[PDB]
Amino acid sequence: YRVVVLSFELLHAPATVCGPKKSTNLVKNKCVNFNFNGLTGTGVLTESN
Amino acid sequence: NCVADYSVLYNSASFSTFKCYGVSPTKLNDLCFTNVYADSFVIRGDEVR
Amino acid sequence: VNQNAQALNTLVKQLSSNFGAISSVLNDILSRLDPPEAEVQIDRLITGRL
Repeated sequence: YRVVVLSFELLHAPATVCGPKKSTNLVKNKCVNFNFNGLTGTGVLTESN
Repeated sequence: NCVADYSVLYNSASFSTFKCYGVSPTKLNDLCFTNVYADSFVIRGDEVR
Repeated sequence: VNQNAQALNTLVKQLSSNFGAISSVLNDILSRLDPPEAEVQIDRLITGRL
């Protein structure tokens, strides 16, 4: 029997390997539910300092 | 540094055992990882347990 | 004043503990697993927080 093991490690650094998912455009100043490289959340985005 | 599509791995019947332990395979198409390790070998069937 | 503040402080801190689950953030558990085990983990989390 041929055996292969995949042992990815997940979400602690700049991610590199993922996603047949198309990125949409960026909006601002609205309560929106967002996703950044698997970091999922909800809130309003703003320009930072 | 690539774009992996795990669905084709799931949607093929060639594999007798396809078992994940910290994720659900239906979700693997929406996550981002740092890097992955593929460990390959061949053994006797009675030991896969 | 001191005492009150201090107490409140630690409350917030207890939001960053595992209590035995895989992660301390509900969003990861929900977006990573399927429900029949997400239940088993969310159970531990809510027990600790209560």
